[PDB]
Amino acid sequence: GIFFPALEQNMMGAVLINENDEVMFFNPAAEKLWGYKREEVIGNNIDMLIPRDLRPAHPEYIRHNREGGKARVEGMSRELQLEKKDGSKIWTRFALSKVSAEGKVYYLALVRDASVEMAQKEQTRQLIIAVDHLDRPVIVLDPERHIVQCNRAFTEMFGYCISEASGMQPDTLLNTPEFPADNRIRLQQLLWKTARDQDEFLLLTRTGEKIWIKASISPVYDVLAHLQNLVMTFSDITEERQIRQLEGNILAAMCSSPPFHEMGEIICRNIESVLNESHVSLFALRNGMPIHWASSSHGAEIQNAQSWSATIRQRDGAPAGILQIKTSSGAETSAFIERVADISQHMAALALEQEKSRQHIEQLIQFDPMTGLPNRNNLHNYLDDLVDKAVSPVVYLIGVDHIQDVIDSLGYAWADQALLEVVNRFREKLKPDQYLCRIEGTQFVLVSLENDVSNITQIADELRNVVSKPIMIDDKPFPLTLSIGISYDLGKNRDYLLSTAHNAMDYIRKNGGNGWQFFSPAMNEMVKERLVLGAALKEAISNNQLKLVYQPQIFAETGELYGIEALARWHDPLHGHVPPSRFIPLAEEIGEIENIGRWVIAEACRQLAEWRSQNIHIPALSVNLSALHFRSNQLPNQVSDAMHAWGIDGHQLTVEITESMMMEHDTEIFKRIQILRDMGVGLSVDDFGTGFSGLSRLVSLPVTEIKIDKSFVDRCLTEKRILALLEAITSIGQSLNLTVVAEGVETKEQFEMLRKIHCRVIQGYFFSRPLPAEEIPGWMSSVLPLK
Amino acid sequence: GIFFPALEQNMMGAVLINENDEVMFFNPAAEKLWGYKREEVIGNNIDMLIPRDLRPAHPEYIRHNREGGKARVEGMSRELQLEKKDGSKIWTRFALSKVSAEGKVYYLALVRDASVEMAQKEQTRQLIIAVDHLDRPVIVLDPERHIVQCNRAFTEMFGYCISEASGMQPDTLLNTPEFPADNRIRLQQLLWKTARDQDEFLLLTRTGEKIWIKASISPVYDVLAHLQNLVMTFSDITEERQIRQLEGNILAAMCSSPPFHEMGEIICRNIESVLNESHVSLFALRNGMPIHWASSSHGAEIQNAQSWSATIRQRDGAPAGILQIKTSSGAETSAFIERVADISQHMAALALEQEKSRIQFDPMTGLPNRNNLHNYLDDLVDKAVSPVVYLIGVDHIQDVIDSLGYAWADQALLEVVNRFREKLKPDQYLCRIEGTQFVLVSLENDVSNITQIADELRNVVSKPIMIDDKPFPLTLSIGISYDLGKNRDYLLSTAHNAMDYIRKNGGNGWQFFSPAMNEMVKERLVLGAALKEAISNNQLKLVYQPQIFAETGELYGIEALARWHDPLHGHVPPSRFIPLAEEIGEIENIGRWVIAEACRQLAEWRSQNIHIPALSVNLSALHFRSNQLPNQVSDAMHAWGIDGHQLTVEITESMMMEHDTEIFKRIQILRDMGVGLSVDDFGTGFSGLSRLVSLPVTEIKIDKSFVDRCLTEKRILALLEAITSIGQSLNLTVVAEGVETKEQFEMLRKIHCRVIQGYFFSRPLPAEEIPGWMSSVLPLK
Ligand code: HEM
Ligand code: HEM
Repeated sequence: GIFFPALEQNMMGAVLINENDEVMFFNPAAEKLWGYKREEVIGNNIDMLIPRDLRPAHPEYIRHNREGGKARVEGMSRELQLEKKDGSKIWTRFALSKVSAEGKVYYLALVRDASVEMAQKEQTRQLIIAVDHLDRPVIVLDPERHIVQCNRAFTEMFGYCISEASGMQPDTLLNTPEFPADNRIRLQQLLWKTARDQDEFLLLTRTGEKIWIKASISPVYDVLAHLQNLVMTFSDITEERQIRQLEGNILAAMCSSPPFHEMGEIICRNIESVLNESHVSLFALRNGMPIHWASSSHGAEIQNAQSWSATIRQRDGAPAGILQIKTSSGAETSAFIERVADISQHMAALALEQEKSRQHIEQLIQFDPMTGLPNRNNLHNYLDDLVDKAVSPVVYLIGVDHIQDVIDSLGYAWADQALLEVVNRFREKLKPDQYLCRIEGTQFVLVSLENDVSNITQIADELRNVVSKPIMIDDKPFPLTLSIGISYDLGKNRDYLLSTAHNAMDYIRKNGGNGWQFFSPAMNEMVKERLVLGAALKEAISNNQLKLVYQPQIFAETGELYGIEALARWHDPLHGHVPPSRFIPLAEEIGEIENIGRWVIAEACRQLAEWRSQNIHIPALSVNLSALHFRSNQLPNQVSDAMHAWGIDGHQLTVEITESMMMEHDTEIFKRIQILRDMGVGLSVDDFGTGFSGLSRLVSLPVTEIKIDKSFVDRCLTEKRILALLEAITSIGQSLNLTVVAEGVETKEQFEMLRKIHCRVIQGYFFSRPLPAEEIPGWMSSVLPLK
Repeated sequence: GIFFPALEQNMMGAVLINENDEVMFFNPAAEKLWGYKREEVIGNNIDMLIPRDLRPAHPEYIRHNREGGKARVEGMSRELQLEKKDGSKIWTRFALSKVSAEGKVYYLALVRDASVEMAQKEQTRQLIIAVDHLDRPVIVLDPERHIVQCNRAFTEMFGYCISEASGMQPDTLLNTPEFPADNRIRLQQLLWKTARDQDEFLLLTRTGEKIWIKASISPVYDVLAHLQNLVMTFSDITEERQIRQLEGNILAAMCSSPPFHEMGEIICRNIESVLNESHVSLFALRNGMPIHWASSSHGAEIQNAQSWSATIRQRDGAPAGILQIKTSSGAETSAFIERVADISQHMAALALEQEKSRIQFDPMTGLPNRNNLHNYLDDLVDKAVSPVVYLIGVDHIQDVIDSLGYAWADQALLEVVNRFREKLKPDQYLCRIEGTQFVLVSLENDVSNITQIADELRNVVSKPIMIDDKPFPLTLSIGISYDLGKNRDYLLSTAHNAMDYIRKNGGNGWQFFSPAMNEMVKERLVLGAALKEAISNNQLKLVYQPQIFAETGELYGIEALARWHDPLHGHVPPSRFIPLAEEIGEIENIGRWVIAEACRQLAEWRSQNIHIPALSVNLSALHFRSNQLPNQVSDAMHAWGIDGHQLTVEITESMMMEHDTEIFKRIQILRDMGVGLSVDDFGTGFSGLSRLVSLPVTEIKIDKSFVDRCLTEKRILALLEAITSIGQSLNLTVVAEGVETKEQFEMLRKIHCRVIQGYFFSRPLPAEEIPGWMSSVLPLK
């Protein structure tokens, strides 16, 4: 038969199944398909050829095509996935037909492997999903200029599916508005133009409103240089204009640099304004976490809404935030979603970087633009550094009182003018170790490492006196007042210190101000007791209840007495004995040093006079003016008044200075001490001064004595070099005819040392502890010459 | 057999042709296809079925297949347009197979009604056509994140294509720079996002080019809601990032709110970066007419120049300025040019709006501000002070600015000010005028002090200004202005003029404005170099001054003073060139040389007359430094035959116990070597006296300042008496310098000064004739 060779040598797999669905034939094309050999399946049910997972459903097809023939249909051709003997489920073209071989109900199947063309179709699928995700809408036309094929982009842009857009004139599909009439003519011209061209038209949507499109026709020829295809493409000009203006406006608002959440708010406002029927909410990255940053007030739920993602990223690296927008389907094309998303995302990156930059700028702004004092950030840094150093500072909060009333009356033009000299006065009395800051408004924070109560009271008093002179503006007095809250405790944090200071400040201010106060006692009792001491001391000086002690000093080699040096002393009926080392600083603090000096010199004169009444007794008497902080305003009158009201021959009494008060500074005490010298008072010192100028000054008004200090004498045994220093000092003494005194001598050993070093007088316990004022006439004649 | 119905009754169109191309079989499906009858087609030429327009060549194709073999291809399949008997033409798929009967050559053609094939071929066309028409790269990724799709846009913009890129991960396919901003991780995860996402990358072409791209990935799920593919679009954001950089940077500028002109210049520079080899001009509407705002520093001629212009308008649409660009033809695309133009337009409009919208202390570092500087200079002018003004501009800041923005340009300036403060002297008024410019006002005017200050300030910034491990090297331009009687504004203007000159010339340097003193400093540097050469060729000398006891008139010792003579400059005294030595940094060498020569001449004098008692070198007047005492005394004494105990040295108390004190132990070891000392003041109280008597000084040198005026000032007469007495009390020798007259000599012999020196006995004598004087007139009793 002619059919035998044609059927045998064929490239399409042919199979036949009987009415019972059993196979009886195979060909090399079928063997290339599936993989089974002919003999493996000849005369067997089709089931094994059927896919293993499809066999359960195949009997349904068998019944449908055998009991009713699928409503009397012989067969058909379509695509099907074939499982090759290797197990691969390849795609192929199958065909079925009904055949009456042997007069029975047989079925003939044809198969052709279609893997390559299936792959081509898959490539089509990928590119079409891309075309859907292909920003600007595009459509294709045959030379007859009828839309043959389109995309999801054009479908979104003009509400026309491919089923609606197949094979018709582009305008007929896109019913254009009649006004103006030239729209149709121009679009037909561009439609049948064979060269690439672009123009502007005024199309009308499926659903309504006019739009102005920028239509673009372009050609594509073939190998034979004939029109093969055309592309008509466009996306927009109207919403593109909208978004260009949107970006302009959002840039303008962002340039206005509004706060972080307000920036989010403006972004939301504009994004809603354009893509209405949508919700917007941005997340900022803080501590690496997504925090709700902004959200539009239009949070009403909208049916059929799709979320759309975007990542706000800074100049480099990980995300800085998450942008996401939910939009109602059909509001605008997916391409326009992508477009607005890009602009919003990058604009948000700019906004967040702006926020971070302003954060850093504010952090680095730790100073003041008006006064110039370091500001609260610097103060916190400084206190934290002090705590780390483990040094306990004392924080003073100084608050101005009258400045608010000044603002209320005359205004800031006077308030700031007052604060200028307020801070100037602060800085004038500032000290090298101190640290000043301006936390806020009319409040200041002063910091010092001094922890003594006696020093704290002094610093507070200086600060309080800063306003001792009322502020003068245009000859108008302004008596401002200061409320001072101090705090100092061990182990507390800067936060506690500041809070406590502020509370103390408010308490004292509301109490009346013009004053200072410690933390709540705490040590306010330690201050009350010291105030008690001060009041008692003032009363004591007024009543003249003090005691003056006396201390002989004797020549080292003769044993004869050279003189006596006096020392102030105070015995209290209540508190008992209190030393100068404590009540002289207290005298300075309570402003009684002038008085104590007066009294000590007076009593010295009393004793000298009464003793001369008896006999020559005292050759010379010494009183330590330096140890009593004797100021410039005291010397001439305070000495001469007594020296003359009673009878003292000048050379009888002597005074002592520490050479620091002697350096010129601004007192020029030189003249006062010269007057004392003229009266005949001996001059005693402890050092020679800065250099040649110092020595020349010392010799110019020739001083009489030079007093080696106990600090040197006691450590003489420790250090031989100090012995050399003393040798030099005594040698200079002999050179200039200066009497060299030594203080704090204690034992026979130091006495022998000074003997060999030619000290020429000794004062200290080793010969007599300072004996009370009345034993002197007995001790002198009963112990001298203490040879 | 079933072989017959399998074809005869088959609904699949199949035809057979023999060696003569005669149709031997024609199925009813073939009848349905063509329109012929089986009895009419059987035994006839295949051409009858072949389309008439194609029939003539069909026999030729059959003959070629029969004769040439064509590699014995078994079969093939493709589509073609069929022509029916009635004349109607239709499109049909088909396939050919080679069959043989009776040992001859036969051909079998099978036909399919191409409906899905036709539609899908039409589509494939339309789709490739559409994508190609558009010029946006796009690719597709399988679930394994492997590219399985490309387009002409992707291949042209990336070089790669499916032929090479098929089935390979995007990161590997996409070369990237060496972690410039750690974008490797960005690419890696973006290629792993499980939802539609988008960011930006830098990728390098096959040639390698840092081009910027906007990756937007979008997932597409199958019908059953499973991730099927990931379609990604690379938008060419080279231009778009130009837009970005433009805004971002100028927005940052706007936030920093610089001067109007500075904003304009920022715009100029970055727009120029955007448009290569272009020119930019900016005008603004002032007083109702366009007046210059700014312009690009570039002003050279442009070949094939193209001019574009735009009117900057406010929100209301009214004009606000005129921007213009000149670009070289072919350098930039028109689309790019227009985009940069309009973005610049609107952004700069916002900048102008910010300008329209827009206290005696710097709120950032802590220096005064221009108002305070003006007040300070005014308060100096009213007192008639002629302040020397150093206007310091910190150059290379632009790298800091572009790297970390104005917020950190502030940090850089903070570091600059912090480094400057540590050296700022008292009586020096440092303020910050604006941005990157500081004003240091000083009172001292002597040119030597001015130059020293300038050098110190330039040096203190020697070390890089490190910020967050990014040591930006910043440089200093120091304009100097100074002129008697000139006001604050002129001083500032001229200082800025000199600063502008040195900045444009390169910076990292300092410059006077006034040319007279500008050449004066040049001559001063000439003198410095001359002395530098002179010391190196060691042409110097040392004049001596014998000094004698006041009792026997016998020689006590000889001083050694430096000297330098040049044929060009003539005599240049030490009093003048020693500070020049300080400036040039050769004081150490001068000290070395004076020491060496004193020792050598001592040895030479030993070789004939060893009687030379002692030699004294005035280190205090020579500005000796801390670390040179021990070495360059010991070296000289050992090298020469001098005994060390023969020469002494002189040092003042300030240098004795200030500027640290390791100098103290160095003088300890010097005394250990045994060199006698000679002190000036032994000041600073009892501690000073302790040092004095602990390090045997062996002599005290009363200077001319005191020796003179002795007959007049009673206070200094008393000082002299006291100090002579102190020396006599110790075992110290007292020296009186600069005695000039017989009455002064008589007074000094009264106060018992031991050794006298000065012109009253001997003007200094050169290296020779010292022996003549010493041997002729020694006992000048
Ligand atoms: C890889 C092997 C096979 C697969 C994947 C497969 C799959 C299918 C499926 C899913 C259907 C339902 C309708 C359609 O998709 O066309 C069908 C229909 C059918 N199948 Fe199969 N089948 C295979 C093998 C066969 C063979 C070789 C025959 C031989 C007769 C057969 C007999 C039938 C019949 C008679 C129908 C009725 C279809 C109609 O009348 O339109 N099956 N097949
Ligand atoms: C509408 C009907 C047909 C058309 C338009 C057509 C067209 C062509 C053309 C143009 C070629 C040249 C090779 C090529 O273009 O790839 C060709 C090849 C060939 N055709 Fe056809 N043909 C038709 C029907 C048939 C039929 C029914 C047969 C029966 C055997 C046949 C046998 C052949 C053979 C043997 C070749 C040689 C292939 C080769 O050498 O590569 N043609 N055909």
